[PDB]
Amino acid sequence: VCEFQFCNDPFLGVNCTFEYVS
Amino acid sequence: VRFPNITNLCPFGEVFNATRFASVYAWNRKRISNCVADYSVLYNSASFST
Ligand SMILES: *[C@@H]1O[C@H](CO)[C@@H](O)[C@H](O)[C@H]1NC(C)=O
Ligand SMILES: *[C@@H]1O[C@H](CO)[C@@H](O)[C@H](O)[C@H]1NC(C)=O
Repeated sequence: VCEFQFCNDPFLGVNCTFEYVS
Repeated sequence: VRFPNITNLCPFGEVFNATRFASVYAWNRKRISNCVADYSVLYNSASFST
């Protein structure tokens, strides 16, 4: 839940209060 | 009285029993969140001067 900077059009290729990793 | 097992405790041991400490000018600020915080060790322990 970080104050993230996102791309104009986020995609995937082939200050934080909470963090969890499975 | 029944509650879930006291696990997922916050790591006060990484703060109080740290191998290295920062200066007062620029101290280390650790965020403690999403846990069970057991303060009985810190309160009852005789290792503390105050
Ligand atoms: C984190 O939040 C504080 C308080 O709003 C702000 O001063 C600081 O610049 C922020 N840090 C980042 C990387 O955004
Ligand atoms: C630090 O480690 C010692 C090991 O003897 C332990 O007794 C003490 O309670 C620990 N301190 C904290 C804050 O856990």
